[PDB]
Amino acid sequence: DGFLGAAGSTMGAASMTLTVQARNLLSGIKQLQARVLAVEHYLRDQQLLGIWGCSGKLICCTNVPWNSSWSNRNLSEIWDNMTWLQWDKEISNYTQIIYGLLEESQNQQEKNEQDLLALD
Amino acid sequence: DGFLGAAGSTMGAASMTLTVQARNLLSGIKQLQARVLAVEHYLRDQQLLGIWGCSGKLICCTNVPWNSSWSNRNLSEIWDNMTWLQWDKEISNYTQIIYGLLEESQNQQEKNEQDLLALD
Amino acid sequence: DGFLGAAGSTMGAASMTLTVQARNLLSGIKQLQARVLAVEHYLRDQQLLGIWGCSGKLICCTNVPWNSSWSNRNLSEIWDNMTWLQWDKEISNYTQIIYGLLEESQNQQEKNEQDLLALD
Amino acid sequence: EVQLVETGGGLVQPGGSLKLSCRASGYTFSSFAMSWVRQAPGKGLEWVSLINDRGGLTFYVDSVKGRFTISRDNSKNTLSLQMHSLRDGDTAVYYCATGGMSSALQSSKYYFDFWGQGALVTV
Amino acid sequence: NLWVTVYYGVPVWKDAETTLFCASDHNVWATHACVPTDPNPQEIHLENVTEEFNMWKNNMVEQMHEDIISLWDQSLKPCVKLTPLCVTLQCTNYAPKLRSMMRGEIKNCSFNMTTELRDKKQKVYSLFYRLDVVQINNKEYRLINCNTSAITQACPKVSFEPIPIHYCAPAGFAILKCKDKKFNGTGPCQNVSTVQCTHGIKPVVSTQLLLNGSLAEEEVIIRSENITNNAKNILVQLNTSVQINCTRPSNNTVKSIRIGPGQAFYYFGDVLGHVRMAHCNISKATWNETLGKVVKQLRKHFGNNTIIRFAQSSGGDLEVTTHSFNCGGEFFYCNTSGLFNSTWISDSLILPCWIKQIINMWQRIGQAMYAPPIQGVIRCVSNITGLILTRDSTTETFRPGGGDMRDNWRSELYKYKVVKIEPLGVAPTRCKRR
Amino acid sequence: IRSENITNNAKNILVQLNTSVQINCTRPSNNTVKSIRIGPGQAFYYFG
Amino acid sequence: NPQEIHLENVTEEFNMWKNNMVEQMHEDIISLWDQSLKPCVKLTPLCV
Ligand SMILES: *[C@@H]1O[C@H](CO)[C@@H](O[C@@H]2O[C@H](CO)[C@@H](O[C@@H]3O[C@H](CO)[C@@H](O)[C@H](O[C@H]4O[C@H](CO)[C@@H](O)[C@H](O)[C@@H]4O)[C@@H]3O)[C@H](O)[C@H]2NC(C)=O)[C@H](O)[C@H]1NC(C)=O
Ligand SMILES: *[C@@H]1O[C@H](CO)[C@@H](O[C@@H]2O[C@H](CO)[C@@H](O)[C@H](O)[C@H]2NC(C)=O)[C@H](O)[C@H]1NC(C)=O
Ligand SMILES: *[C@@H]1O[C@H](CO)[C@@H](O)[C@H](O)[C@H]1NC(C)=O
Ligand SMILES: *[C@@H]1O[C@H](CO)[C@@H](O)[C@H](O)[C@H]1NC(C)=O
Ligand SMILES: *[C@@H]1O[C@H](CO)[C@@H](O)[C@H](O)[C@H]1NC(C)=O
Ligand SMILES: *[C@@H]1O[C@H](CO)[C@@H](O)[C@H](O)[C@H]1NC(C)=O
Ligand SMILES: *[C@@H]1O[C@H](CO)[C@@H](O)[C@H](O)[C@H]1NC(C)=O
Ligand SMILES: *[C@@H]1O[C@H](CO)[C@@H](O)[C@H](O)[C@H]1NC(C)=O
Ligand SMILES: *[C@@H]1O[C@H](CO)[C@@H](O)[C@H](O)[C@H]1NC(C)=O
Ligand SMILES: *[C@@H]1O[C@H](CO)[C@@H](O)[C@H](O)[C@H]1NC(C)=O
Ligand SMILES: *[C@@H]1O[C@H](CO)[C@@H](O)[C@H](O)[C@H]1NC(C)=O
Ligand SMILES: *[C@@H]1O[C@H](CO)[C@@H](O)[C@H](O)[C@H]1NC(C)=O
Ligand SMILES: *[C@@H]1O[C@H](CO)[C@@H](O)[C@H](O)[C@H]1NC(C)=O
Ligand SMILES: *[C@@H]1O[C@H](CO)[C@@H](O)[C@H](O)[C@H]1NC(C)=O
Ligand SMILES: *[C@@H]1O[C@H](CO)[C@@H](O)[C@H](O)[C@H]1NC(C)=O
Ligand SMILES: *[C@@H]1O[C@H](CO)[C@@H](O)[C@H](O)[C@H]1NC(C)=O
Ligand SMILES: *[C@@H]1O[C@H](CO)[C@@H](O)[C@H](O)[C@H]1NC(C)=O
Ligand SMILES: *[C@@H]1O[C@H](CO)[C@@H](O)[C@H](O)[C@H]1NC(C)=O
Ligand SMILES: *[C@@H]1O[C@H](CO)[C@@H](O)[C@H](O)[C@H]1NC(C)=O
Ligand SMILES: *[C@@H]1O[C@H](CO)[C@@H](O)[C@H](O)[C@H]1NC(C)=O
Ligand SMILES: *[C@@H]1O[C@H](CO)[C@@H](O)[C@H](O)[C@H]1NC(C)=O
Ligand SMILES: *[C@@H]1O[C@H](CO)[C@@H](O)[C@H](O)[C@H]1NC(C)=O
Ligand SMILES: *[C@@H]1O[C@H](CO)[C@@H](O)[C@H](O)[C@H]1NC(C)=O
Ligand SMILES: *[C@@H]1O[C@H](CO)[C@@H](O)[C@H](O)[C@H]1NC(C)=O
Ligand SMILES: *[C@@H]1O[C@H](CO)[C@@H](O)[C@H](O)[C@H]1NC(C)=O
Ligand SMILES: *[C@@H]1O[C@H](CO)[C@@H](O)[C@H](O)[C@H]1NC(C)=O
Ligand SMILES: *[C@@H]1O[C@H](CO)[C@@H](O)[C@H](O)[C@H]1NC(C)=O
Ligand SMILES: *[C@@H]1O[C@H](CO)[C@@H](O)[C@H](O)[C@H]1NC(C)=O
Ligand SMILES: *[C@@H]1O[C@H](CO)[C@@H](O)[C@H](O)[C@H]1NC(C)=O
Repeated sequence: DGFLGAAGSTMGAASMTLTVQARNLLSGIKQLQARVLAVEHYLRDQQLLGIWGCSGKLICCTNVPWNSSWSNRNLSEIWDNMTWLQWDKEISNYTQIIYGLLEESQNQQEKNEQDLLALD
Repeated sequence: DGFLGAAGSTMGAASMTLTVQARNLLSGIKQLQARVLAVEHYLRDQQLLGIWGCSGKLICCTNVPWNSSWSNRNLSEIWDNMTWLQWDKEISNYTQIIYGLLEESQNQQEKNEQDLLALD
Repeated sequence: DGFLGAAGSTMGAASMTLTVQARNLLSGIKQLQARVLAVEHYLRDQQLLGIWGCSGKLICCTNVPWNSSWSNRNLSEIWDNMTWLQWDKEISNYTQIIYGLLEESQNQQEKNEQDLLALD
Repeated sequence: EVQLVETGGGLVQPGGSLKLSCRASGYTFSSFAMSWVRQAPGKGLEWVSLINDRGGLTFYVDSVKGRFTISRDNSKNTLSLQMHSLRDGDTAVYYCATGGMSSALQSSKYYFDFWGQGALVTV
Repeated sequence: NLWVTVYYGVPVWKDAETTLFCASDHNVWATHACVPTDPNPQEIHLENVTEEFNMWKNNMVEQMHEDIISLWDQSLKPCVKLTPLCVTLQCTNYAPKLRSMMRGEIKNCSFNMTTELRDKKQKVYSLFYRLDVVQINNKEYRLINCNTSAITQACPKVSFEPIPIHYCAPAGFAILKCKDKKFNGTGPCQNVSTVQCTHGIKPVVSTQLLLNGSLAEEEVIIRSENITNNAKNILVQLNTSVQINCTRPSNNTVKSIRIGPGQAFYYFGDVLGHVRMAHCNISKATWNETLGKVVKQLRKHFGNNTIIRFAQSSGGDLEVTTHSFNCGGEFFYCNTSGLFNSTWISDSLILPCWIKQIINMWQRIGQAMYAPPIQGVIRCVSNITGLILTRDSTTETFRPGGGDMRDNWRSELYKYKVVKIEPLGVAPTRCKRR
Repeated sequence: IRSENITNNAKNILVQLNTSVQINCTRPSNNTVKSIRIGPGQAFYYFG
Repeated sequence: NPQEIHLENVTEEFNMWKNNMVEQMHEDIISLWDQSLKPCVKLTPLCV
């Protein structure tokens, strides 16, 4: 399908169209302001992925465990019975908590990597 | 040499000056529009490299085989007797085909990587 | 601490707050020009990190040895007794020399990586 | 519920080549990883090979890494195993089975959920 | 045993307000800073998506309003400013012996004006409509605007014909099109599709009756912000159109004089024949059926045994109490009372119309415009596609209302919503970073 | 007391007080305002 | 100290009649001319 065609599909199926939505993010004063804001938004999202160590991936795994309180559904319900819009609504209140933990994990990983590189 | 000095050199020799051209891509309304377009173009190229899994490299190898129909020249003719301008002209009609295959390859690789990470 | 809170701290301690300053880099004509310049500056720094092979890291190790002439202090003085402002002042004259060497190192590494990938 | 039926050859001499296949029905074929397990005529069971649900990832025991190829076709609901060399120690009943791996977004398996009837491979 | 996994490119969105781009396939609505349209625009149906729409909180309308006003003012800026016109006029009746409804409507006025040189004066005779001239106390008159604002003469070479305008989302945003048949402006749409650009929307300017718009798919749709609040307007979208044939039958000529270096004033000259009143014809049977359909749809909200009565607009100025429109370049103000003259209990209609040359558009005070006269005889046929009604026991009374131009644009933009794309998200998977 | 160059008599001296001093200013007369029109939409206000 | 980099073995095709640098130069020159004349005395009293 095309842009946002997977919006109503399950979380699993919609994970296979990430490049379609990704391409469509970049695709007188008021218009220049709108374009500058679009660029700044895009760059903030790319910076955030970089901070987490996901700078080059569309699907990125990390070392932060799921805390259960955020969502106690099993994988079968989340990936087969829910859409991304429903998931986004369900855990909106915990988004910043997750983001904070992701940043902390990468900082520790960077230090550990440096220390491993220091071994002769 | 300096910016575009390798333009008339062979494809092999010109591959050694990629950082020179790369640096020179970033280096009232009409000028703001020109600068915003330059930024949007640059970001689209970086996004495209990211989609292919080449986000941090100037020379990036992939898993898409050469299809022969695109060009049946051997490596000696392409790298020693042709310039990049001639090569760009020769395969212009197949650029989007190659790009499509590159995207498909990375999507499969990302899924495979995730599945390997899932093994305990 | 918050933004620039580590500015007066030692180089070691301030290395633990890199994400705080990094987030705050992105956070009518005159304002559009200021915003476009801020974006162009950010992108030039990201391009420079990419050229060095550090596109996804806040702390990045390389293969360029310290030349001693740049600074003959030991690690204990630099990391425990100096701030980043003092260090920045101390080696300002050698910044471009270091940058040039970093670029050369990555170019050799990219060629070597390609040659290793070519082995059947 | 789930029918897994192996097809294959008979007597092959050492240094030859033999292909087995497994047909399956009663479940969505593309949703499960599959594997081959063999039992020597007088011994117990040992795992031989594993293929993912998508078919892109394959795993083998060291003793067959240079001899066996595992592949699947999800449109034909067919699992195939191509074996070369086939030394005397490879005589066994070869079973196809459903399970043994799970693709990150599914719950863990690490067990063989369904078994076929088994093809007899004699060297 | 689950780990956080980060995804980028997730097909989710949030409500957002942004700046939309102009696209189009001299004209007052022609825009130079407007991109050519895509000959093959895409639409992607979103299966199993039930987006909630609210046409009364749609920020696309405010942008359309500002863009239309801005284009109007840009068009008028490079034109002749008629400051020499606010002079004492000496006027008599154009046709002293006329017994039609045009008796006293056209006055023959004399004034000195200015010439190219500052040392000279001329004597100019011209005809003006009664509605543009105010008596001071031949009789002395002034133009109606002299007491409020200066007049900018519209450039005679710029057409007023509506041009379809397409609004396109910027990257990072998408436009969702309802497509839910009989959608009443609020609530979920089950047929939502994603588009890059809207259809071509003509900036048709009218009051009371909405011309040259879209039609309802199956039945007349009555939309309102609050159907029980009598301070709100009711937008009625018809499923079938009604033709209205409007004319300015007199064959008028146009004269022109110079009023300064490079400046010229165009004015209404002799009438080349009889003076006749402008008017519009609506077939009686078609209107009667259309109005009955509207009544049935009103009964669905007001009661099966409620009496539905239509009446003419009461107070206000000519612009609100009449049907205002631009036909042939002239501004017509049609009575309409013959269309809202009935009580509903469970061959042609001729509407008189007046012509004005001095207008005050967009309900602004202080920026008056003079419309040059149009040479010849004017005839146009328009499609009535919707109505604006207001509401005043056992009997409800409805009146034409109108006058706020954003309501006309709501009748076209009600099916579009602008959303922002949020490509990041997280979800648990059995995937640990090594 | 702040100055660019305290010994250069061509420069200004800025004195920042630590306490404020109130200044009570008045225009005690009760004046009226009249208005006339001077053009279409133009009006001139003046001291009456 | 502007730079010029000679391109060896490059044969670029030029067409001075389709060069869009000319249209920009034309518009920029006219724009500067008009900007210069804008803040100046308008001689309307002369047409006598
Ligand atoms: C609703 O839509 C209908 C149909 O689109 C529309 O009626 C149309 O109006 C236009 C403009 O008045 C008509 O086209 C004109 O026809 C006359 C025939 O005498 C021509 O002279 C006109 O040309 C003059 O004006 C041009 C302006 O650009 C000049 O360039 C030209 O040189 C002439 O001076 C022009 O072609 C068209 O024929 C009608 N269509 C019908 C079927 O009557 C109606 O006005 C719309 N309603 C509203 C409220 O907008
Ligand atoms: C407006 O009225 C004036 C007269 O008050 C008209 O001018 C006269 O026209 C007749 C011809 O019909 C001439 O014989 C007179 O000499 C004219 N008088 C003057 C003072 O010029 C004028 O034509 C009328 N306007 C229109 C449009 O008919
Ligand atoms: C919409 O739902 C139906 C029923 O679950 C499903 O078959 C269909 O694939 C869904 N649409 C998309 C685009 O996934
Ligand atoms: C889950 O989050 C809560 C805070 O909302 C915290 O108290 C709890 O310890 C977390 N769970 C784990 C296992 O850390
Ligand atoms: C997921 O949770 C639901 C609700 O308790 C349960 O019915 C379902 O069987 C669970 N699935 C798995 C795979 O645990
Ligand atoms: C988020 O907070 C709101 C209150 O602002 C609450 O109504 C909602 O249920 C919360 N959601 C979750 C998932 O905790
Ligand atoms: C131009 O061509 C000559 C002859 O092949 C070659 O020696 C020279 O190096 C070329 N120029 C560049 C910049 O490579
Ligand atoms: C090369 O491309 C053509 C299409 O142009 C395709 O039919 C052919 O199969 C390709 N070659 C291979 C080896 O896939
Ligand atoms: C490349 O192709 C040309 C043309 O057929 C041939 O002359 C040349 O020897 C080939 N080179 C190699 C290395 O195959
Ligand atoms: C590309 O297409 C054009 C026709 O548009 C043709 O003339 C040209 O030879 C083609 N080039 C290749 C490499 O196929
Ligand atoms: C400032 O200096 C003191 C003394 O060395 C030190 O204890 C303190 O931590 C320093 N401040 C910061 C922010 O590091
Ligand atoms: C250090 O830099 C100087 C140039 O400033 C250079 O001559 C010297 O060789 C460098 N040291 C080493 C070990 O290369
Ligand atoms: C660093 O250099 C200073 C100055 O010579 C010296 O006093 C100090 O002991 C040195 N530290 C180390 C760890 O070598
Ligand atoms: C850098 O150069 C300046 C002269 O421009 C000199 O005063 C300063 O000491 C130099 N610094 C170093 C670290 O060499
Ligand atoms: C025009 O000006 C003259 C004075 O030169 C005056 O007598 C005459 O009445 C004016 N015309 C009108 C129509 O007021
Ligand atoms: C003059 O303008 C005012 C509005 O500012 C209006 O009320 C008044 O009626 C106008 N004069 C005449 C004679 O119409
Ligand atoms: C929604 O779409 C389906 C298929 O396009 C159609 O059958 C259905 O009637 C539509 N619903 C409405 C309310 O138009
Ligand atoms: C009026 O409606 C009829 C029938 O739908 C259509 O053929 C005609 O083109 C419409 N006219 C306008 C101006 O929209
Ligand atoms: C319009 O609606 C009426 C019922 O109110 C219906 O009879 C008529 O056929 C409809 N017309 C169209 C074109 O759908
Ligand atoms: C529009 O439809 C919604 C459906 O929930 C209803 O609540 C609302 O009252 C309707 N409004 C009108 C004016 O029909
Ligand atoms: C509609 O207006 C009435 C009268 O003011 C009010 O009581 C009612 O709550 C309003 N309904 C809505 C949905 O705002
Ligand atoms: C309008 O004119 C057309 C011919 O152009 C005619 O067919 C139609 O009946 C007229 N409408 C009315 C209401 O007179
Ligand atoms: C038509 O007009 C008559 C006028 O008496 C009215 O009674 C009738 O209800 C109207 N509607 C229809 C469909 O006849
Ligand atoms: C009005 O009549 C319709 C039948 O056409 C019926 O469904 C509806 O409930 C009635 N409403 C009232 C208030 O009687
Ligand atoms: C429209 O005509 C009616 C006829 O009775 C009249 O009373 C009304 O005032 C007219 N409206 C206008 C705005 O002239
Ligand atoms: C309303 O209708 C009646 C009956 O036809 C008519 O006498 C009356 O004049 C109409 N009202 C207007 C304002 O035309
Ligand atoms: C108007 O009158 C002039 C002069 O008699 C004539 O040439 C023109 O054709 C007439 N126009 C119409 C529409 O009758
Ligand atoms: C301000 O303080 C500095 C401290 O170095 C001193 O040199 C300078 O003369 C002072 N200026 C004034 C105006 O007090
Ligand atoms: C202040 O002004 C005097 C007189 O011009 C000059 O001699 C002195 O150098 C100046 N001081 C500074 C700091 O500029």
